[PDB]
Amino acid sequence: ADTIVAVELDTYPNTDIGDPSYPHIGIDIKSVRSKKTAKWNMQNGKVGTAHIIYNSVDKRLSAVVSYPNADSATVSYDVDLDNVLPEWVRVGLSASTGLYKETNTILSWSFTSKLKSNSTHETNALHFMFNQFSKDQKDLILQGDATTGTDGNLELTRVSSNGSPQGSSVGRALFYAPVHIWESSAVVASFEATFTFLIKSPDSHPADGIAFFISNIDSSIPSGSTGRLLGLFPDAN
Amino acid sequence: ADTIVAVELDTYPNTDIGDPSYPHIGIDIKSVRSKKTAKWNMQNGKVGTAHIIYNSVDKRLSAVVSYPNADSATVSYDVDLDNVLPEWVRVGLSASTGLYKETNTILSWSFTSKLKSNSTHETNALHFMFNQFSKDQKDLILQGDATTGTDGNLELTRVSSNGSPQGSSVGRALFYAPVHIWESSAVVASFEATFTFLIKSPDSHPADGIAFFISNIDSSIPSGSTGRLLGLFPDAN
Amino acid sequence: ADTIVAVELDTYPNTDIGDPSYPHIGIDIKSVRSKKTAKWNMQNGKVGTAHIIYNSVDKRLSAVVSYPNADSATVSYDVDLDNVLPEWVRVGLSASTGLYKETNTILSWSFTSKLKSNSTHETNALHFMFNQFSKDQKDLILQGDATTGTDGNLELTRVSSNGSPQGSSVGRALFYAPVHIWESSAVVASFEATFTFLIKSPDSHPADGIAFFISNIDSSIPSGSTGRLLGLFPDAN
Amino acid sequence: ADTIVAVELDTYPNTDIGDPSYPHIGIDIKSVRSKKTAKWNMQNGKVGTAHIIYNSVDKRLSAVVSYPNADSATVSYDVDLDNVLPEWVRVGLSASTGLYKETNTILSWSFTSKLKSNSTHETNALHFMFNQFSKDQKDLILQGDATTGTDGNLELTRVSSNGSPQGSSVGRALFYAPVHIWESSAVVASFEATFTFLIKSPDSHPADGIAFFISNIDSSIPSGSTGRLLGLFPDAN
Amino acid sequence: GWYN
Amino acid sequence: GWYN
Amino acid sequence: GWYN
Amino acid sequence: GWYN
Ligand SMILES: *OCCO[C@H]1O[C@H](CO)[C@@H](O)[C@H](O)[C@@H]1O
Ligand SMILES: *OCCO[C@H]1O[C@H](CO)[C@@H](O)[C@H](O)[C@@H]1O
Ligand SMILES: *OCCO[C@H]1O[C@H](CO)[C@@H](O)[C@H](O)[C@@H]1O
Ligand SMILES: *OCCO[C@H]1O[C@H](CO)[C@@H](O)[C@H](O)[C@@H]1O
Ligand SMILES: [Ca+2]
Ligand SMILES: [Ca+2]
Ligand SMILES: [Ca+2]
Ligand SMILES: [Ca+2]
Ligand SMILES: [Mn+2]
Ligand SMILES: [Mn+2]
Ligand SMILES: [Mn+2]
Ligand SMILES: [Mn+2]
Repeated sequence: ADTIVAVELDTYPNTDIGDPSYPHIGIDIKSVRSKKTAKWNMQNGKVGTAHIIYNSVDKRLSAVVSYPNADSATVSYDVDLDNVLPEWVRVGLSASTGLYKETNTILSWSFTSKLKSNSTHETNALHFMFNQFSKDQKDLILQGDATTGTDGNLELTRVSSNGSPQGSSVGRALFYAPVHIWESSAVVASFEATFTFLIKSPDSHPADGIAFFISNIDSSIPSGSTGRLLGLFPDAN
Repeated sequence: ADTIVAVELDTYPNTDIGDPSYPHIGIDIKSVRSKKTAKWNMQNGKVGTAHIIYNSVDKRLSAVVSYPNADSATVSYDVDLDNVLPEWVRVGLSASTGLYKETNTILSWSFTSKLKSNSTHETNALHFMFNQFSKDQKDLILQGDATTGTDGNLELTRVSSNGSPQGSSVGRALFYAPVHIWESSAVVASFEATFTFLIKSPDSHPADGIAFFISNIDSSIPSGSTGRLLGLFPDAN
Repeated sequence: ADTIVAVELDTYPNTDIGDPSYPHIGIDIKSVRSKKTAKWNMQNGKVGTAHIIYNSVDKRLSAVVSYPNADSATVSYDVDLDNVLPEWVRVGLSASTGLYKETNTILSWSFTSKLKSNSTHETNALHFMFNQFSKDQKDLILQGDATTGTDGNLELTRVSSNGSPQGSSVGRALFYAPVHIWESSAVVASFEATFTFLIKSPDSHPADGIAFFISNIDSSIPSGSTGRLLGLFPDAN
Repeated sequence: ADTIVAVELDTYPNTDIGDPSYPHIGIDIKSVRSKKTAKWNMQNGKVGTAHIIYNSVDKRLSAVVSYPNADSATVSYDVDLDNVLPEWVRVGLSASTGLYKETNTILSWSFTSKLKSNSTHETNALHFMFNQFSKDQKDLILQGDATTGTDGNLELTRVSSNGSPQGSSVGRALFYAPVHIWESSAVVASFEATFTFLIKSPDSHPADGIAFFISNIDSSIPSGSTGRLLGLFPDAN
Repeated sequence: GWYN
Repeated sequence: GWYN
Repeated sequence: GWYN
Repeated sequence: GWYN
């Protein structure tokens, strides 16, 4: 199976698999059952921002999800990615709906990763920023129901002609270039990701969430990973 | 054929196809016959730096090649890249040897492209920096004889186990992600590239050169393009 | 006198001192009488963007001023800043009003300069980015009427409590740190500035304009330089 | 008195003020008596690198100091800089010598700070990079014995004509622009600083060390702060 | 069926 | 007095 | 050819 | 006088 590390913005409480009884953010290490969560006061129809950071000094994955003029939700988990992920990975956003649904619109996405060698103390770096998404955006690998074009946005899951989000949808966007996320010969390794998102549910019954994830390079949507599986995991283990 | 825009550091005068009779830097638009050249006092065995810049305001492609504490060589050509390249491209380094040879060693290479849209004024950006290359650099597409990892360098053409350059070699390294190099709906588009190189010919008869190039995303080394064609062109037209 | 290089967004035609008979953008080299101008279709009450670029390869100062979904205005002038400016400068934004007035509101301002040694091929860099301004923005030198903090914006010239612009005003904001704008020992020197601005004149009678400027470090608003002199020059020579 | 947060590369064991009995790195929060230290294997006369990071999510100040091909020393401390530093600060490097001495040469220094507002979710940023230092470098505030301009380096403490470090020297270099290091209404704030240094003690008796520090904007060297006080503290409290 |  |  |  |  794929190897997945993710920060989930989980809008739908799946209590039978360990979600708390509220929308939450979580750190997922190789399981949809988050190693750490924090309550998140999701605001239907409002643009939010998620920021994810990790560095190899502290080896601590943290995320903050906020809306303008509201208290943020923050979650952090100590994890040595050297021991979890392969050296080379792809990074992406994923989202899903199930019986219930929501738009999973990404308005912008930025990422920076840096690796400083122990041998030379010089740094390799990758940065991309998308503040608009184009039709046929060739530096993104779109998977499942993900599309770009409309409003200059990235719609991770399916939205109908009238703007209604559809259920049982899953889709992901991965940056095209593999990222050298860790290396033993590195003094400091670090990455940050930021994306802005618009989650909208008419019936005020949102599901299932958005995730930033890091994966093996050839990662694909696990078959059937709609709903609570967030397009990330083949099961709920 | 492929569409090539390139800055060549041409160490070998092929006068029968338009080269001036000295090592030179050149701006190549869709032909190995440079639209513009400047004399280049290449220093065998010394690490040099090439800086290439372009922006859609001036629409001037310029390059400066220099060695520490020496006069630089500079070449510029007014060209509207909107009218030459596809919207989406790959960027890369290429080099070749022929009857005569030289190391085409790249020690570092960075690139930044930025595209700020006319309808939104927000920016898309791509930046990468390699100050070291690893034996399996997954964010590089290596073509032909290009290899990475030896001393942390990118060798564009064949070298022996002790660094002896080989004739009849051609190799390219392309950054893995496509680059959105222009968009009609952009206020300003710009890019810059820098690389450092070590061209050594113990023979003191160097050929053929190194180029930074921008190409259709699916660009490959054209058949037979060793020697004077620099791994960029199908013929000498 | 101070030494000023500026890009002016001139909203008010002072035809007796060389202005064209329409709002225009211009490149000012040590004189308010622009060395080059371009027609600028200013949009009262709309947020616009200015991009200014220069590099020592082409030695061309260019600027683009635009509003979303409108054609941009562009102006370029070849100038060797090595021969005009001191090696160390401050950069800033200036604006003025006279008999007629307009808000000279800056909503964001970013700047990057880079200087690359020829003896070392190593780069020095300065970058700052303001996407909001606080009431006590200590990395700005505010001169004259400039204030920060209302709506998180920088108001270069005086406005009332409701945003009504006042005549006879002049104000500047300089970034606190001097910038090493050129060095003979540098292979390539370059800078870029972007700012977004809101010029509003309730009576549709706007004056006088906004300038991005580069000056001797100790530059101050010249005595009397309201109105057509844009806070930049002591006279109209 | 000044308010100081610092990362010290302390080459001299002052066991009476809590130094371990060996060179060490330390996190200093308003006191020369580090809140946290780590053994540091200082290599006399070799170029080292220090990297300092903090972000307001984790609120963890961490530092790593290393030499090429050697194991790094790392030190970390949880601290809420909102509750220690003023919102606006200056950042600098400081060094001292005492009865024993060493060169305290800085070869490069970079710093980046970012501050994202809770109201707007937009970011302000400052970045500077010196890969060489010039004579009369106008964007540094030099204090005490600190000088620039020989070999393109920053000598924090006195070095005589013959290259011999002098005792009882103290000097600092502050970046000219104040830095907005924290703000209550920021979503996430972060900084990082990197510098490379060359500490040489020809008699293998080095003192006293180099610190990266963050201070009140008007901070000056405390009188008498040579030796173990590192140019940072007025006493050893 | 959490909404249900 | 451009707009007079 | 060149060198020659 | 650590080193003496
Ligand atoms: O009422 C049972 C809901 O389960 C389905 O719908 C939710 C919400 O979309 C989803 O999490 C779950 O996996 C099932 O698809
Ligand atoms: O009718 C002449 C008005 O001139 C004053 O106002 C203009 C516009 O503000 C200004 O350019 C000029 O300098 C004088 O202040
Ligand atoms: O006598 C000229 C030889 O031409 C070959 O070698 C040169 C230099 O390597 C090369 O440019 C050319 O394409 C041929 O390979
Ligand atoms: O033998 C005690 C010396 O103390 C002086 O020198 C040391 C080392 O330089 C220094 O730490 C101390 O503060 C005094 O200056
Ligand atoms: Ca869930
Ligand atoms: Ca040739
Ligand atoms: Ca005017
Ligand atoms: Ca000590
Ligand atoms: Mn969950
Ligand atoms: Mn040629
Ligand atoms: Mn004018
Ligand atoms: Mn100590």
